[PDB]
Amino acid sequence: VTLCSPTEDDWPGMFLLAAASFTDFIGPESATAWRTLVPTDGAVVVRDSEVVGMALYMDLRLTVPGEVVLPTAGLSFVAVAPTHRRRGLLRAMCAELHRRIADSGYPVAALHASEGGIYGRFGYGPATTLHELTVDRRFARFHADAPGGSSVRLVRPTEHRGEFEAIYERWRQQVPGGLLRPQVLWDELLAEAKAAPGGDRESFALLHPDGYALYRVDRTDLKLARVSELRAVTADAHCALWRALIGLDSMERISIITHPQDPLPHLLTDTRLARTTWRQDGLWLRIMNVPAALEARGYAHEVGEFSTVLEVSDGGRFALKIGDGRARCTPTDAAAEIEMDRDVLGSLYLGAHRASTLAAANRLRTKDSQLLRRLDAAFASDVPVQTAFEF
Amino acid sequence: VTLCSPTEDDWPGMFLLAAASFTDFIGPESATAWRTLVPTDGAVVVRDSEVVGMALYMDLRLTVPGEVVLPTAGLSFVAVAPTHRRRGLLRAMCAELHRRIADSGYPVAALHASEGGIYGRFGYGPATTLHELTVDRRFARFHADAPGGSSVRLVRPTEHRGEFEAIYERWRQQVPGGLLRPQVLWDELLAEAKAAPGGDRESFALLHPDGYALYRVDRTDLKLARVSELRAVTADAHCALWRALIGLDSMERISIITHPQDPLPHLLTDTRLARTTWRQDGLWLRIMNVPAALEARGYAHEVGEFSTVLEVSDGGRFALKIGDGRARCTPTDAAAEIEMDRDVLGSLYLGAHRASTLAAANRLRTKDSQLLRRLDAAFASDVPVQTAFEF
Amino acid sequence: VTLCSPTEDDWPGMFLLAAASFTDFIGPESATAWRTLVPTDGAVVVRDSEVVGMALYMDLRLTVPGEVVLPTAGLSFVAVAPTHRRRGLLRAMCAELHRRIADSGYPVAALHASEGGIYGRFGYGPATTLHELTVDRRFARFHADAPGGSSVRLVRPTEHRGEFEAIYERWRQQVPGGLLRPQVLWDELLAEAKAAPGGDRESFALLHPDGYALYRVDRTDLKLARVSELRAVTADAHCALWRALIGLDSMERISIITHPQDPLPHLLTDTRLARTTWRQDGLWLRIMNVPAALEARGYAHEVGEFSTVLEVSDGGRFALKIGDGRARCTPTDAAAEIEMDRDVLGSLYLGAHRASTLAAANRLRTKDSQLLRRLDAAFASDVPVQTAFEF
Amino acid sequence: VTLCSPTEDDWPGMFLLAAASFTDFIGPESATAWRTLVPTDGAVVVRDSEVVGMALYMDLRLTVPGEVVLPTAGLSFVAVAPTHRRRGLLRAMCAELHRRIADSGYPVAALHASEGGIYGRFGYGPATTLHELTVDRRFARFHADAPGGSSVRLVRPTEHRGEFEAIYERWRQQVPGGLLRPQVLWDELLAEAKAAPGGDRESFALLHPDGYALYRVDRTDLKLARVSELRAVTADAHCALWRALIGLDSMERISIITHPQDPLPHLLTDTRLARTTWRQDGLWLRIMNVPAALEARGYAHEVGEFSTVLEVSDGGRFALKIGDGRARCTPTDAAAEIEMDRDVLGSLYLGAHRASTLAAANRLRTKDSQLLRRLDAAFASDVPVQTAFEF
Amino acid sequence: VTLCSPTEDDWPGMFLLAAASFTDFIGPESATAWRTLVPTDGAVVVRDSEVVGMALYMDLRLTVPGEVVLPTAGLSFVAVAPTHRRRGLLRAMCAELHRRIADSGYPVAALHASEGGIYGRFGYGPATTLHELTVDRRFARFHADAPGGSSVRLVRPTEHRGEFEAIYERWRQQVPGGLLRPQVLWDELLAEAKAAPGGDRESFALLHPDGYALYRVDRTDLKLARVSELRAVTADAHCALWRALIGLDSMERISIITHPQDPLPHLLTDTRLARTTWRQDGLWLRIMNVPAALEARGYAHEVGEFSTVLEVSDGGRFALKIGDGRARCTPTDAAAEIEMDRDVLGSLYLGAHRASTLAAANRLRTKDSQLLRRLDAAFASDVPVQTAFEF
Ligand SMILES: N=C(N)N/N=C/c1ccc(Cl)cc1
Ligand SMILES: N=C(N)N/N=C/c1ccc(Cl)cc1
Ligand SMILES: N=C(N)N/N=C/c1ccc(Cl)cc1
Ligand SMILES: N=C(N)N/N=C/c1ccc(Cl)cc1
Ligand SMILES: N=C(N)N/N=C/c1ccc(Cl)cc1
Repeated sequence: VTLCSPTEDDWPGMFLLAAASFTDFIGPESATAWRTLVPTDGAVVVRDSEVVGMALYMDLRLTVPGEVVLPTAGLSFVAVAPTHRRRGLLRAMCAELHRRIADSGYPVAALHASEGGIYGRFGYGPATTLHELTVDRRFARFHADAPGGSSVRLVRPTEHRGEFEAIYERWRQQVPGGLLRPQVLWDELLAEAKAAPGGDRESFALLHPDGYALYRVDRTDLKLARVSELRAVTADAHCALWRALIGLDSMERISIITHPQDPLPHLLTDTRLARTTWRQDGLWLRIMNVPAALEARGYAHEVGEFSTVLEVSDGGRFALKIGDGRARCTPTDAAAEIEMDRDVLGSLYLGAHRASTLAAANRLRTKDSQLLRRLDAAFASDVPVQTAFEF
Repeated sequence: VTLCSPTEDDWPGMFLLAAASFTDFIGPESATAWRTLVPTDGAVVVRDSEVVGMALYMDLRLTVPGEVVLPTAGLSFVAVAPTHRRRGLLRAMCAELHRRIADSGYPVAALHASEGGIYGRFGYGPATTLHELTVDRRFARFHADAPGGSSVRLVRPTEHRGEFEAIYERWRQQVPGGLLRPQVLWDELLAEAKAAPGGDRESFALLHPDGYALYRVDRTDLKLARVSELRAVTADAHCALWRALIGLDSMERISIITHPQDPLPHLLTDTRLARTTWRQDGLWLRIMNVPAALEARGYAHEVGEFSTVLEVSDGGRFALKIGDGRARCTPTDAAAEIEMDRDVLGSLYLGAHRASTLAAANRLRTKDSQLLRRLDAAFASDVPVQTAFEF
Repeated sequence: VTLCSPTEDDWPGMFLLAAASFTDFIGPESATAWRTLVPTDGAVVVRDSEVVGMALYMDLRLTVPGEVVLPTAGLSFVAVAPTHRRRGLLRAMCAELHRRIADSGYPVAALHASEGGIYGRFGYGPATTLHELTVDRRFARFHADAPGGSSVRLVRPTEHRGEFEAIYERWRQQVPGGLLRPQVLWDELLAEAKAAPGGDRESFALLHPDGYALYRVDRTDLKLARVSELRAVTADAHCALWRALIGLDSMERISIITHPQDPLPHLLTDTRLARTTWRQDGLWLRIMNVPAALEARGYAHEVGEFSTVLEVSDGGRFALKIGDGRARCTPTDAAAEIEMDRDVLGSLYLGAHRASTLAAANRLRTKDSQLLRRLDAAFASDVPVQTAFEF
Repeated sequence: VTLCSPTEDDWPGMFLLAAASFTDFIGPESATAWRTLVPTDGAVVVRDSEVVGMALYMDLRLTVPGEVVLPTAGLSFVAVAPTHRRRGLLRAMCAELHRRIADSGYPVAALHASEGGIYGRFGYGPATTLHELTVDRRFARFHADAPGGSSVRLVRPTEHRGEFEAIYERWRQQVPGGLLRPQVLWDELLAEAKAAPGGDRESFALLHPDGYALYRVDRTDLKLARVSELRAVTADAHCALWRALIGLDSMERISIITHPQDPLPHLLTDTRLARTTWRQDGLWLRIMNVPAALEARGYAHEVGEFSTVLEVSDGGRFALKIGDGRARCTPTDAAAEIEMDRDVLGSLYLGAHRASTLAAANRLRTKDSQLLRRLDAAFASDVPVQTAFEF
Repeated sequence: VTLCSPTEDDWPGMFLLAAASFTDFIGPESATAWRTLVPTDGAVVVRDSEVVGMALYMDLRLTVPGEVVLPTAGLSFVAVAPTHRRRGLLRAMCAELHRRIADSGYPVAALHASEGGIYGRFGYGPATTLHELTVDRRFARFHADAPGGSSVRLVRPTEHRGEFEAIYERWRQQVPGGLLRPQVLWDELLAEAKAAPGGDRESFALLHPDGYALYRVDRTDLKLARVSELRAVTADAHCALWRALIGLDSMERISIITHPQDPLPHLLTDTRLARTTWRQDGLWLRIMNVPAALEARGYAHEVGEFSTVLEVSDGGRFALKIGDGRARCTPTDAAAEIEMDRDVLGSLYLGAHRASTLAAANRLRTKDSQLLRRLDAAFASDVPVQTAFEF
């Protein structure tokens, strides 16, 4: 077996492995569109003749707390042939891509995990949380304080692409976890909005000046509407879109994959009607360069200036000073006051997990509880961390 | 219909209404034990001859952030006869008890809600969050950093009451949401630990010096262990108890009703194995006296001294100054900078809900986003808010 | 918002609202075929630019007891945008169409209800009952008295359209609830008989000289045959068709949506094998002109001549004389002996509901129990009321 | 009604009856391919004008113990119209085909039964056993003794037809129950390997020099892989293919329809992981000529030479001498020592059922238990009996 | 931790561990009855004070092919505390008991496995197969050849103990897998025949001179009868009991845990009605003394005298000569012709698994296929191997 960047001849072998590895495999036409986001030298294959392993990264733009946009390597299309398990192919492919990603100057890498047990050992920590809410809309009544209660319009998605793009572009710059969505991914999204024979039903859009929702009736449960995407840049837009969705009088239930701080439950007289039916890790982060990443993000202005020494396991030791919402992170050989594996740092980085929660599991070690409270407060995000789209 | 404090003659009528209203009705013997927590004048009934409505409160001790214990009126045993719906009996009973509770000098009242849509209009806000985790323990592997890995012992609950009481007493003083558990409730708890013919199976305990877990196999799902209660006063105890529970090799799944900040997922190599299968409002709070409650709790030392004017709808207007983890809350007629209904204040009070989340739903109105960030940070609890026991 | 008859430009907006409102939306091609049954001025839309509401009626021919055929306005394609709920659009559209229907000279209007709680307040009463029977055909044995036991032929529906049309035309003239089925609806029916990729399986027909049955295997339950339509003009045809359906030896169960008086159960040695698995209101009637409707239908010859005074709430007061199977219904200011809302009259009109049953619910008020027995007997239909097809 | 060989004009009527009788009806194009295996005079129809009944046989080659290949008449496409049940059409069609099959010189006939209760009375006995194994591959660990542990390759079925054909041809000559698979059935098999809109997903192949496996993800259960076919000519190939299938890391379960003696369970440390989820009769045999069939197959060399008298009910009486793995079977009027119906002989013939098991049900009568042990041992197959493909 | 034989003081600790380890724990009274089958020094415990591990064996009598009864050590009541997993307690307890069992002169040990993956590494091989048949008795029709068709009587189990004991005693001496059932186990069995509040329903018996069946209606499925035990010493008794069970006209289905060679399916016109709904390893055997065990059992008289050299991994090497249904097994240092682990020998020993099946998984290695056929034939049992009762 040998690991190398793939030639044009390798791509049919990669699509076969893809088709056999991913049940949601988007097919060669869609794969060729996503491929435009893969830089030169962004892919590796392992051949035995035939492709027995592959992995690549895409050039992405990730919003982190403080409305800072980082260049991000988005790992994807990772597969090992069922014939070549337990031969260290994944470890070999991840090592080679991480080397290329670091040499290319990316401060962070990111992925969506097919399983929860794989990516921790390669330095990836879960950094966003997916939260499915299911609303029994037959009982849903909006609170007297709820904004609104004719600003929203029912429209065909393909006829209002420009308006969706503009709303999304405002949303992603404003929200930690936001990703730039390139033209090819808008092409792919609005192609999925069409009904398929023996497949998904037709998608409809609810369009507001400052938000949109894309939804479709479930294939088999004809009383369930699934919201594929709701992007709202104001509270008024968010409420107005939910009033319109609760107006889907032929539906019994409306489902959406959102974030833990979604205010929908508080818009209703009965907060319990917005049931949490599913929770899962969303985006995973590997901090490639600790000082670059720590200095790039904004921090909470509320916590007072403090200094400490952070040691990342096989990742370096730093004098970390945080004050006025900014961090300075410099090399030191001074005694560490905080230790953690690289994956734990990825989990803290966007504000989704509390340092004190990770400390309680001993994933993060300090002998100073005041330092723990200060890390918690400083790494907290004012804007709740959200998940943009799966890649 | 007339509302009055119940005579000894009313109690058989109250037990009949109880039996018809609560499917989990604990029966007259248990009810008579709980009754010892109801003060003189703690109960109201509405008669038509027969009891058509009832409500009472118990004297409770609630731990709030800063390890401060408040006297708390715990509303319970609230029922209206199916024959007397929509005659304002609940509104009449809640008004009379709230008057008695306020005149008695309780700064807060609390309850567990049978439905989510009832108690908001009487000034109760959900203040704790129940989070059910289900672990597929056949795949569960503890992380290398996980504490431990013979400190825990498998024991009969009834033989180690004193040790459970001592651990719980340490736990409840330390944790916001903690309740003092009186002797009668320990009597009731250890009586539920026995197997019942056609009922629950036998309960077992896992006992550590600094924690315990009570669990039983599910009646019908014989591969499910349900943890009724896990109290751990150290991280070492929490991990050691979970190592023992993952050691229940005849079980496929272990379930527990915990809090959102439970560190269990981070103790495992695969965080996804600890699945969130259910979420619900736990304890509801009504702030009876805004200045007494706001001044009693501790606040985050991290946020800098700040002053504002809080107006509670039909609850008064206050100059609120927070600094050095303490609040001063005094009458003012100065212009309000923050407005909210009383229920919203109950929801912020223990740190379970963010002011900025409630603002996004317009349940909390200010024109200052800096003030919002300061409220969020100040009302945050360093110790995660937990739910003690249902009443 | 404005209500007006739709221009050709409005129809794409109407199809979008249709697609978003009706999960069974037949698509623009089918909708354009049904549209040929909508008279000039038969449709209304409410615009905000975009279509936020619509409703129309079709010209139909309804058979009522006595084999009398009434011109009937069939309301259909009624939708309000999820963005424009609770603004009285439905009430405004129903008022305008009812005005047009009454001015056009229709004695009755009719509809199929998407929900049971909407149409009562606009004067529509449920007038037919759908009764689903499921037969476990593996145990089905025909009684010795059962007619028959090679008159039926298994055929391709598209090759015997003329024979189906002729049988249906005889059936609909003979049966209360019968509707004339125009050529476009035969086009649509025999187009649904074809298998669809990821859709329904192929339909087969059982053809007798005096009856037919159309059936198909269920998409997902491959041991269930669903009879979409069985029309039999003689008892011999009905039995012969059921012998052939019980002969579907690869099926475990045969299902059909029929009427409560279907004799199938009595054709078998075990009447219990024909299980009632579902019941629902079928056709709803609004009597537009009380005297025209009451005088048009035939009445039971068995009841002796009787006279009374019927008052319809906001519908007039009439001297009603019934004798020799005919009614005379004339204006009066004499004291009412019977009162009911207009919807109740629609429910009595085809013989599906007993006056004494509606009296027991106080939907129909009289102080004379003899009058009640006479109404029951007179309004009864000798031919059981059936449902023709959904519109 | 009349029974006759079908003209070219009869075939559209036969396809209509097929479509109405077989939910898995392969359609006219596929039926026309299978039709190439039906000899002249291989089919009968019963007409009333229209086709109310049909049955045919195909020319097949069946491997029986001793690696002997018999010409075999494969009955198929048997249907009676639901309109013509209980008129003896099946009995009339089976009698006519059996006459033709016997006159043509076939020693055995065979079929796959749509139900278990039909074919016994026409002399067919179930002769192979289908055994579905479902493996929870997440727990599957191969035993230290298991062969292997990169010989298998993941490939597209349509690109390796020649290799599949060659492996199958070696397999079918070696295994009792093996059938020659003609070119048209390879055409049909590799056409089913393609994904269908609203139908089955894409098939993949695992290819070894001495075995192959064809599998696809289940349409609705996306964590289930179904192996449609695994053919292995060596133990090494069988183990290597199962290592590759257990490597389908995105699947929770792998299912296969195999035979009772499949060694898969013994390849794993936990034999229980290979769960038997389904069992059913596979191939049914009717021995057309008792002496020809008994003399054609090989017998166990282990049992010593023995002689007996076998009487088949309405099938003749024979002096049966078995020695050195060969039988001689000659006419006799000597007293019978063994009696059985013809169907019982079909059940013994390939070694799937023990004579002593059928004796215990009195399907096989002797007064000599030594004779029973000798029949059991002699009729046993060294190579386990398997099922080739459904027809 | 220390391993030692338990004192009377240890038994409450053992019952606590039992209650926490076995959901079907029979309780202290039943455990005390089973305890009478445990010899002096038959039990081991591991203490830390408290019991963290236990294992014992009972003195049993096992019937093996040739109607030979072996003294057998029945391992049971094996548990490790959930607090003491992965400390080698099981390995330590099994080593100590195996030493005692071997020194005591038992030629074999046996157990029922709670999981399939544990006992192979301690030399236990699965030796019997449990086969659940479920009959849809509404379609069940007995074949014309079926024996019988008033010999069976419906009776109360507790009134016919003597008759059950006598039938069972005849059965167990005759059948490989048979166990002597001592008086205490008859006490326990007929105590389980009584209905329990919130537990199993009442058991009934069907009694024949040469067989009995004990059955009860399922707790929750009231159309399912479960046969707990059917013992028949003649084919006539077996058929007569099944005629009576198919006569349970209020039941839809009859279920029984039987063996793979149960003739029930062949008693019916439709063999498919007896569905295999479950299969699992029953009794596991560890051959403690290879020569004693191999020489004790009878072998098939059909296979000719043959000699070979068997090597058991860490179990010795033997010259094995089999002829006239007897084996001689003597020490040798001659080259091995057959090798296998000890567990594989346990799996062959009662005739449930074929040597050629285990060879195909490479659990059994030889370079002689003739030797394999001879082992298969010789180790085969004329009487099908059955499972007596769980211990
Ligand atoms: N569609 C997704 N959820 N991820 N797809 C990512 C992808 C990236 C690169 C290639 Cl070449 C193909 C696919
Ligand atoms: N057992 C509970 N979950 N709540 N029970 C509270 C209660 C309080 C007072 C009386 Cl008199 C009876 C019951
Ligand atoms: N197919 C139905 N069940 N009802 N469809 C009625 C309809 C009537 C008019 C138009 Cl323009 C479109 C559809
Ligand atoms: N595809 C099958 N499982 N059996 N199909 C057999 C067949 C045989 C002859 C004709 Cl003409 C059509 C079909
Ligand atoms: N009831 C069973 N299935 N096995 N029980 C075996 C047992 C053996 C010894 C003791 Cl001390 C307790 C129980």
